[PDB]
Amino acid sequence: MDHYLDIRLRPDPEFPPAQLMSVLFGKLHQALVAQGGDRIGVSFPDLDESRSRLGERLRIHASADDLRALLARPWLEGLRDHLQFGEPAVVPHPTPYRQVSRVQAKSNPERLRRRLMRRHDLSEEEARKRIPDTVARALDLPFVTLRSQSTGQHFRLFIRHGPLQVTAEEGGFTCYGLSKGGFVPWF
RNA sequence: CUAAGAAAUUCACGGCGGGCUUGAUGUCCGCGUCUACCUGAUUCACUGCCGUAUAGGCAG
Repeated sequence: MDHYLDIRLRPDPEFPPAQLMSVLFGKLHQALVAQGGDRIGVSFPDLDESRSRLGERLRIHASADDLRALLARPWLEGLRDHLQFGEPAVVPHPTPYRQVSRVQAKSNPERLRRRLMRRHDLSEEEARKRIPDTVARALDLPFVTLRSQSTGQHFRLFIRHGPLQVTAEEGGFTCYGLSKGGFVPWF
């Protein structure tokens, strides 16, 4: 956790950086699924909260063995033309800590209507009256649009950075690099 | 401080009966429309699960 690897987005004359970010995030998700482990933290060094911008720089946080296992994986092939890869340097000691969390939303009422059909055996009009169409959740959070190998539907994954703390305790990490209770340093 | 200031047009009404517009007609010769383009920007806010929950989380 003491080390970090920094990825900068090369500007692209054919693609805006958002879909490049989505592609690389899917590649690192596949790399972490293949590699395993629960000590991989993500960071957005230039996250703009004014317009919910993802940013043009990426920071991944891991240990030395985890970082060399990640860079040894051949997922990096086919993406070197658009990114920078620095060195697994030690993170600065006086750094505030913040958490990253995947915030999902119930933006589609018909999914929950189908769910309550499978839970309470209600009819179509019962679910229509019980759940209006205005219950959609709109999030002013940065997001990435990806499709999964298990389910081919394209899903949107919101990423939100927590408040700055002064210390961090041990926690877990998901397959996306998002923390289920962990923290990443800010610098 | 205005060619300032003021004001009831209104009651009633049968327009109609009749009619052959028809004869004839050459539109027409000629014609280089070209050249050059990322539709796509996160544009699939989607599928399922824990929960009575629309309250609120979780899975790829």
